Amino acid sequence: AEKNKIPETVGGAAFKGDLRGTSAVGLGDGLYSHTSKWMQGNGKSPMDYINEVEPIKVKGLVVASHGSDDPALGCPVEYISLKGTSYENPAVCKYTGNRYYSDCWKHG
Amino acid sequence: ECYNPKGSWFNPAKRNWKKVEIWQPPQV
Amino acid sequence: GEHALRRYPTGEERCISCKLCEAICPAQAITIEAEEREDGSRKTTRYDIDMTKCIYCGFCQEACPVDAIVEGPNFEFSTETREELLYDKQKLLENGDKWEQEIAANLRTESLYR
Amino acid sequence: ATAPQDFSLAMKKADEIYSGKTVKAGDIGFSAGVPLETYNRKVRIFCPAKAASQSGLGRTLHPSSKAPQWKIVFENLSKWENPLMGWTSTADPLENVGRSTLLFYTKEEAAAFCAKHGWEYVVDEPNPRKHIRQKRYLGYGDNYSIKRKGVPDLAHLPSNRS
Amino acid sequence: AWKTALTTTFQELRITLSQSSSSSAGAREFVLGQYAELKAANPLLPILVRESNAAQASLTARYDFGVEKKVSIENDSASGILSKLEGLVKHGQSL
Amino acid sequence: RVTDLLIFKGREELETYLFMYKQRHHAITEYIEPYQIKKLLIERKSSNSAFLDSFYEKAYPLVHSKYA
Amino acid sequence: RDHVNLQYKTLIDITAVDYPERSARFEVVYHLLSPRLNNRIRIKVVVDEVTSVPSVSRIWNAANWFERETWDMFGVFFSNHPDLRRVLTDYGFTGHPLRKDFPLTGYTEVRYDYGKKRVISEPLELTQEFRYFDFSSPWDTLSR
Amino acid sequence: LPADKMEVFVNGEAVVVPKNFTVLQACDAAGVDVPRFCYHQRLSIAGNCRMCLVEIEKAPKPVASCAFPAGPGMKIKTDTPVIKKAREGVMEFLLINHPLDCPICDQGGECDLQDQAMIFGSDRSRFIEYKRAVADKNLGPLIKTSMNRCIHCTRCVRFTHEVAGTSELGITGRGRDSEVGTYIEKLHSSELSGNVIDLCPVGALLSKPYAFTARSWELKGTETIDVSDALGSNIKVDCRGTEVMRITPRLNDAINEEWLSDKGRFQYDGLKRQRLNTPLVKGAKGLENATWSAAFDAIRTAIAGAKGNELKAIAGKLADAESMIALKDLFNKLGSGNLIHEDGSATLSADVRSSYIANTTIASIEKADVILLVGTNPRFESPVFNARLRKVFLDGAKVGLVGEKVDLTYAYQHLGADVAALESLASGKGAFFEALKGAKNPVVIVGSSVLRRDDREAVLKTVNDLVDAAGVVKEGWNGFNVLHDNASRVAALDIGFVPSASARTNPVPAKVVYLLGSDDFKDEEIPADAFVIYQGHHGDKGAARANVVLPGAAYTEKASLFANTEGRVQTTRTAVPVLGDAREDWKIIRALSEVVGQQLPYDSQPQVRARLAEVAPHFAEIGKAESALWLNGQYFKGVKDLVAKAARSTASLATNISNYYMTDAISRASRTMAKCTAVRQQ
Amino acid sequence: TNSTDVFNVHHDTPENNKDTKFDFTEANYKLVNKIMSNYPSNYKASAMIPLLDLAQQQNGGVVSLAVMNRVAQILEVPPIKVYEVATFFTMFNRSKMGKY
Ligand code: SF4
Ligand code: SF4
Ligand code: SF4
Ligand code: SF4
Ligand code: FES
Ligand SMILES: [Zn+2]
Repeated sequence: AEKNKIPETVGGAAFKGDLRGTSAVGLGDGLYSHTSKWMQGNGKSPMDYINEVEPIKVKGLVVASHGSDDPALGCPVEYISLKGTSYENPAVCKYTGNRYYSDCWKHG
Repeated sequence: ECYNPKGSWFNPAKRNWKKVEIWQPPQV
Repeated sequence: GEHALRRYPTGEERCISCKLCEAICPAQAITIEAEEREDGSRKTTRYDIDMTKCIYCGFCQEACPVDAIVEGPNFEFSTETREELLYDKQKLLENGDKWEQEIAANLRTESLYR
Repeated sequence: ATAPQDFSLAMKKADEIYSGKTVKAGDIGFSAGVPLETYNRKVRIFCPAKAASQSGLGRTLHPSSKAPQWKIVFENLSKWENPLMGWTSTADPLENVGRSTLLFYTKEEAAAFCAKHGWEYVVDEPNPRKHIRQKRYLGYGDNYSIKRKGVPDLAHLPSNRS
Repeated sequence: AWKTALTTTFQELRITLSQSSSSSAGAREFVLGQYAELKAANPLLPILVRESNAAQASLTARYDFGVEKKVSIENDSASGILSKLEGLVKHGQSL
Repeated sequence: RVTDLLIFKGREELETYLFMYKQRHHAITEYIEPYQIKKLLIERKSSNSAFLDSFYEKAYPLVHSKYA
Repeated sequence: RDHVNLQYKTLIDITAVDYPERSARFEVVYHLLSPRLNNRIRIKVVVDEVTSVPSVSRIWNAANWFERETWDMFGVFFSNHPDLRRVLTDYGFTGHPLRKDFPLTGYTEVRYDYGKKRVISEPLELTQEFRYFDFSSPWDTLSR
Repeated sequence: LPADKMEVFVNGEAVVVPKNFTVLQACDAAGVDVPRFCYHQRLSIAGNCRMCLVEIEKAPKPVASCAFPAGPGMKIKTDTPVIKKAREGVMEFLLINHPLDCPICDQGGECDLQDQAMIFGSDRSRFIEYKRAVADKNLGPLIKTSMNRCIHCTRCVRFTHEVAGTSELGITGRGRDSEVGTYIEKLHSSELSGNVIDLCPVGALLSKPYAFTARSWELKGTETIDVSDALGSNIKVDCRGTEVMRITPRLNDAINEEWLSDKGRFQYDGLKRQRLNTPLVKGAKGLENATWSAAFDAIRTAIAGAKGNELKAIAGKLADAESMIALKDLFNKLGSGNLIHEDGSATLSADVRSSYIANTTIASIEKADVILLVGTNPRFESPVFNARLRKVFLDGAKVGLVGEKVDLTYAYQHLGADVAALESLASGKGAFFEALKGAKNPVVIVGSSVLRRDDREAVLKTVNDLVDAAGVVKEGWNGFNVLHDNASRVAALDIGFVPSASARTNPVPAKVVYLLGSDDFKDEEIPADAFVIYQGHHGDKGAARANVVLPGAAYTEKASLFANTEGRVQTTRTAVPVLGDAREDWKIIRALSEVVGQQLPYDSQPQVRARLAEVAPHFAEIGKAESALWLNGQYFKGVKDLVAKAARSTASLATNISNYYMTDAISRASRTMAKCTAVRQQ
Repeated sequence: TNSTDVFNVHHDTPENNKDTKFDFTEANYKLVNKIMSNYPSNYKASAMIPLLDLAQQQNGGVVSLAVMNRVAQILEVPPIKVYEVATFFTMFNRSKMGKY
């Protein structure tokens, strides 16, 4: 099945039905998942870690994301739009993978 | 004898790092 | 000392596949290839370092913008075969997990200077 | 196009003062001492075209550019993957020398170098680049010209209507 | 007469000529005057007229089994072209 | 002039052996062994032309072959 | 060396630079010191592959090895040199490595063979090829 | 200063330029390079970024070079300190709200913004406030959006309006919170959609298939041509190791200005899938691995049985000139003239070059006054050609279509939908006929559909009648054009890869069929008891029906010759090495010729090129289009009886391209094209 | 303290979405014709703002997606132009509006 499926993105930091940018690594071996290509075990993947973390509520229409708590010990400062975000469909920090959502746009 | 590359003979699922999928002929 | 890929406290790898560390490597010891992950993140499908070609300059630790790659404090990593000295993403991540607290303390001390 | 007016001045002046003695084609290749099978390889003398991502004209043959832009490149040969680590393996000694270091100001210079060493070469001229805007949008004024929909019809005027 | 027999004889006929040249003037006259009649006599025969600025005028006939005979047609009048084509047909008969 | 350079380089090659810069194994490896191998070589006269043999061997003829 | 006002008693080094774009490819560079003048001077002789440069060993004894190295690396012949021999490269090396047309990795490789109990030279094979990263910008202006 | 030329002073140096240039054009002519972000040669002038500011002695304040007309005696200063300070200030304003996304941006090594920041900007910032934030929206399967990185140039909007003509993108908003994109959730529908990615300077629009896979410095670029269609678009294939990573266009004003169609841009994905690597010989267990010698032995045993016209060759869309001349020589030596092209226009005459090529060059169509399109949908057949037809429509050319109603980007007059309408138009009863006659530069474009019609002879005779009546072919202007949908068709016609007189006169059931990359053959072409040899690089319908499969290189892996619809001969380069036990196709055919006992004279690629030059002299002139003598009338006088023999069919002039994204084996293998097709079909 | 419209992109809502149908009433259509008469026939897009104001007044104060699509169809222009103009100006309200 996976041999003839179109590579797709789940949509956490992307959209539900988009193409996934893919290189040809693992195509001969027969591996078609991102984590399978570099991890050969059966342990929990870092993607499994990041999904387990829950979205965090913030006030405002923009949140400053430094990745870590200290600005100089993490990702570059990033400003994420909170417009059109809810718990089910949160905004994502591209560097860290943290998820955010706000109710301010609904005048709350 | 714990860590070896994924292309090693010891590796359970040995990897030939081919970047092209090859056509499989139809049966019979 | 010995190289180690690092993870965020959540368990997500810090690497974002900018590939600057591979461009700055004087010895060409780093080979990186990446992809879009299913969630949508920019993550590496391959990150291998040749420790028989590394010169331990630390330029890769200087170039990384997210502190993903660090040279850990371990100098007892001799091996009996050369194949074990060709590290890969899983091995580097395991080394980062093993030495996480010491590396974090060293980075907290070093942040003051730079 | 005017002049660099820097070290390149003395570079060009050293070029024009001095000259090289003529030798028969291919004789220098024997003096080089490299394997003679190197000269069996074929040569392409070309100038890279502009990358579509960027709009800078430095890499192109433009009066702005003052750097050597004509490369000698050899044909691509077999490449495979390392069975252990999937690295790209090669047996071509001349893989990157031509792209990296063989840069020439003029096509005749590269042709002379190839004929001096005995390499057979094919020169490819770049597709000419002419910075000519089309007649529809020749200038900023043409954006708001009557060409868009014609001269305004005045049959809607109340005097013409009545 | 002999114009009917090109199909039986030739598998293909090639007319190479220069687009604008003094040497190929006769070939151009030949192609713009007799090509229609030769095609009318031999409908299914491929008569290929191929031209380039630096091209050298020639008349090539391919016989069965890939045997090709090339005849130079440079600086020859249109009538001479026809005679040379007749000689090509006779040579094909000889095979 | 190129002839002069070639002669000077050949004189250098001779002087290396004469002055013991190169060793016995160098002389064995680079001159004597290939000549003896060539004498001891038995080959079947290939009915295939030169093109066919290289076509069967490899896609790019310019790449060398080892241990032929 | 011997002019009263200009006393360049020292030859710092002798060097060549390969310019393949030029007909006269090689520029042999001489670096001198005057202790009296506390000054440095640079002398350049532009030649090609076939022409030779007279040796200056009689003026400065230090030149001998520098000219031998220039002959080894670039292939510039020095006339009337007492004994012009290669210095740096391996015995039997015929190519001149610092020429811009010489491959960075070379043409041959060295390995020990078990069958023939000798260390032997073979044509080059690379497990991982040298990766040239083209960093040039179109917008740069300093490149001449 | 002859007439139109004027004189301008740039930095105190005299430059002679035409009067219609602007300040930026003269600065480029002077060798000075001005920083630009929104100005594009082939797009409407905008003037919004304000990075091109120079100094004119007459003007008090700096002016935008891109939109300022140059004047006689104007002095232009591009290095005054005020201009340097203005450049630095504009650069600061561009960077204050830009996201710090350089490591995660796929424009990292190829960004205009970074390079001009380094060259024409300060090394430090004074901004401490909150930056602007935008929410990205889907524009389709091929375009990824990071609108936060968007500097508000209007290149994407100007392209979508003037060139693409779908008019989907606009600047919605006012002030700093102004945003670019479709206001509704819409997906970019043009087949020229990929070009906005290249047009975007700051990576806000990026290629979704080529996402996070490589950096610019890692890639080796080889300049080759695109075989996706018969335009022969000039492209640059970027490769890392043995993998093609991305394909981007090159500048060639003759053919593709700088635009590439989406199919050509994103079909490299199908070069990694369903590939043939080894020779396969059929057995009771099916197609199985075999060596080159064993496959050649099987082909020899098969050919021994067949004789004469029982040997049949079908060439594919992607076959090159050298392989086709090789196969032609081999089969003529064996004694066969049954050489056909898969399209279905097998019997099209190759006699006169003017009959099957675009006699008006692609560049010269710019000067057309009236254009007639017969039975062609130029959008699907060649999107870049449709872009040029849009450009000429913008100038004011009047366009008429004699085929089915299709959604061409521009507006056109629908003359008719069936052959009878073209017959009436040729006879002279039409207002559009009086427009074609009146026009000084009339162009008639006939599509490949007319070539693939069972009644092609009389339709072509009617088209020639229209040519003669309206005088589209005259001295100094030949207005007859035929647009082709396949790369190998013009080359096959040029070399003479046409059925012989015997093959057409007496059809013979083929006993051995040779497929030269033909995966689109009609099923009746192979008698279903024939011995099929498939030579190609993907496994498809052709390979499935093969007793012997011979692996061959692709257009990215071989140095091969292709002829355009205009007949311009262009050549490919070997971007990546051949895969597995595959070989160059002409070498395969020559080796097979030696095996079967009919050895071919040539033994090297230059000898093959010399053979092509002998068969057709223009093949020696690589890169140059050769004019065709107008011999079309004499041909139709020759085929008088045949055109009368041709009957009438109950078919209407329409394109044969059902789906644009999949038309060849490479596209069918491509996953990206499949996603595009699924998006369109929902 | 943001105003009525916080979005510069279309926010799907049960009231405002693609299926919603808007058309001018016959008297409003006569007003449309009178509005258009003021501008030349070939340059018909000049009436975009008066028509959008008229549709806003008819539709109770909200410029919906159906309103924009209807105006674009009547003016024979790509809808993106009407989207841009409806988004640029302040008086155009693209969210539900009260009585006052
Ligand atoms: S320490 Fe230096 S040599 Fe080693 S991997 Fe890092 S950059 Fe490369
Ligand atoms: S380790 Fe750091 S520098 Fe290297 S690719 Fe990952 S993020 Fe970039
Ligand atoms: S567009 Fe350029 S400057 Fe902006 S984030 Fe991307 S690479 Fe960096
Ligand atoms: S997306 Fe790119 S091309 Fe379009 S306006 Fe933004 S920066 Fe310009
Ligand atoms: S390039 Fe002229 S203002 Fe942008
Ligand atoms: Zn963050």
